[PDB]
Amino acid sequence: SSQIRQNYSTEVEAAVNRLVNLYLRASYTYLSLGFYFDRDDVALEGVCHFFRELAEEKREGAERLLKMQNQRGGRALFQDLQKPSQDEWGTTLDAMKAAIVLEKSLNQALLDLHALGSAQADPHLCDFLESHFLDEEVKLIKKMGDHLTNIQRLVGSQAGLGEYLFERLTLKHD
Amino acid sequence: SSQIRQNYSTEVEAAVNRLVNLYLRASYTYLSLGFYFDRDDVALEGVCHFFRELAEEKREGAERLLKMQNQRGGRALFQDLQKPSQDEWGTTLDAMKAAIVLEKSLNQALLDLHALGSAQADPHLCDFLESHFLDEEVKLIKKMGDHLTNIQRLVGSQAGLGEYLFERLTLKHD
Amino acid sequence: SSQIRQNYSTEVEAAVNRLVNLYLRASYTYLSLGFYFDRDDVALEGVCHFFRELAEEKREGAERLLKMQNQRGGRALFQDLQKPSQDEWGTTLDAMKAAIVLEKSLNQALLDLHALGSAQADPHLCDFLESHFLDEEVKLIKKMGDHLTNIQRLVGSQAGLGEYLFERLTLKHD
Amino acid sequence: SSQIRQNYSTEVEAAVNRLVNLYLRASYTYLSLGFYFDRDDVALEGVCHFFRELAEEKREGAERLLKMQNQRGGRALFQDLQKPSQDEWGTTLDAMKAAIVLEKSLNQALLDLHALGSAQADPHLCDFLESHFLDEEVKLIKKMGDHLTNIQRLVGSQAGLGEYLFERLTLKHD
Repeated sequence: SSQIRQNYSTEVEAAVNRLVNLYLRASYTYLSLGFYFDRDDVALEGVCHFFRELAEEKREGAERLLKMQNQRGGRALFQDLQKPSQDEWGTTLDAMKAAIVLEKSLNQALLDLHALGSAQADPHLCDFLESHFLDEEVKLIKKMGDHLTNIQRLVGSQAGLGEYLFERLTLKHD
Repeated sequence: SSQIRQNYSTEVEAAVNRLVNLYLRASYTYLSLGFYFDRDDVALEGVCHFFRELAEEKREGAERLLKMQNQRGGRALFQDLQKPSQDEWGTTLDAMKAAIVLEKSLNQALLDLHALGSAQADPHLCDFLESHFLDEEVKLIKKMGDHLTNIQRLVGSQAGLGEYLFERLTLKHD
Repeated sequence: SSQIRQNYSTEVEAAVNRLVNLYLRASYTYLSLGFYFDRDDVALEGVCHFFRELAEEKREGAERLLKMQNQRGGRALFQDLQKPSQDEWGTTLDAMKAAIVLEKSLNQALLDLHALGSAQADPHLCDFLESHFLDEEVKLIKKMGDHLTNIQRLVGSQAGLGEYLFERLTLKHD
Repeated sequence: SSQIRQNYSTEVEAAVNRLVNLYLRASYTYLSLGFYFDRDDVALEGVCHFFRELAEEKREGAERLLKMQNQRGGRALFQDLQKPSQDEWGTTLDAMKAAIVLEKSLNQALLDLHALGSAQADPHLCDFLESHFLDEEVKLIKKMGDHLTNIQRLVGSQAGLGEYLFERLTLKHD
């Protein structure tokens, strides 16, 4: 195999490839989510920007994983990227709820990969996950949580107005 | 006693120690109030910041009192700090009402300490209180009063929306 | 419970709350230690500054833990803060010895919390502890160790002079 | 009397004149104290500078009182300035002890003048004393207290060495 490869199991290599596919699919979902809010009949610029920034970040997460795969002497294998689960994404509350379950899925896959790295006794992979993925997932899910609380507060009172103000004052002005 | 101590009664020294405990407990309450509004299910960043800035200011008020105690030749004695009276703080209106009674308590303790300094004929303590505590308490209670009026105005109309706008436009934008 | 909470056990949440209480009590002890050395009859400015900087750092350690608690979807619960174990702290050697046992206690609590995070298989908490608490504790206990060696060296020869020089040349000039 | 004079009693005017004489005598004592430590057989430059800075400050205290006397429509009356109580001032410990009793005397005279201003119901004089004399006296006596503690610490161990180090490291280097 690789002249470079040391202490890097085939189970972790396969799992890193599965996680690349997940981040790339997560990126594809956020592209869809971003352009839906750019529709003239949805028209919530701040929400479009929030999801297109996440699409970039998830694409960057996969590339980092691909760099790490090569560094360890693993081989990247790509699979088909499943289209997003929805074509239309409803309201900001609906899209934020879909985004938080999407993020909990990715965070579960990270946790599982870490367990595996621990079971395989691979400290570098564990180091890699802690440093680049674990805390960012925790901060992003807390951000999305905060946003779901605010959207519910607003949309509980007056829906159309609530959505506009949130986009205007939290996403276009924070 | 102290080679330094002059015209500094044991009644004032004991009262200054009681007031340090009160400011430190006030700081502890504001820490609690600040982190509650940082909860993903409360999520009102501006309100969290408003209370964490007050926690710092009250901690600073106690340290000033501790410096003055040493300057006068009094001895600092610390007591247990009682945990905050509540774990959950409700709404911004509820937390602002709790904060204003907390502040009126501290201002009453300052007034009482001043009476005592006057009764003990201690002009420097009276000078110290006037210069660093009395006007700041009056300005802060007037600020909190203004905020309670605005929150009631907003929450009288549409509660969830009202709270968001207040945090957005008075505390995150003033 | 929290919409945010994932892989965050109640055992760790409870232990994080216990550790916040410990850092806040550690901060309260260092406040006491700092103001004692500010007494006109102790008068060791450098030692006062050394302990008041630690009081701030421990307060900051607790706030970080409180931020992490919210990020993970845990709930902060505050307890009474026990007053410092002493009112008077003796000599710099006595206060530095008290400070190092205080710090070993906190470092043991960190170690125990990490064991727990490992037993609960919580990589993010372990990541959090390693990055912000573990190395700082090790560097601070080594600093305190170095200072105890120097104070003993000085106070072994000529006590009053030794203490002054240490404050003058290590703490006011290093 | 003065076309300007309002609510300014003859008791306060006389007491302000007595306090000018005291500050001017305090300044004269500190001049003596400063030049003694400039003697080739005493030769403690830092101590000389410490007392000559106090001589200037006390001279400035009297001039402020003289300005306030004119502002209130009182008339300044000067008396003979008694020479300092000693010609030689011993050691730094001896000179610092003499300086602290000198300062407690002046602070007692300030306190007495304030009582009088309160008894005469003269708020401006009380304001004047609080703002310019009372806190500075309290900070200076605490500084002198701290210095007496350090000198005793040093001179308790090894006298000649102790004095040199104090002048070198607290007064020439703090």
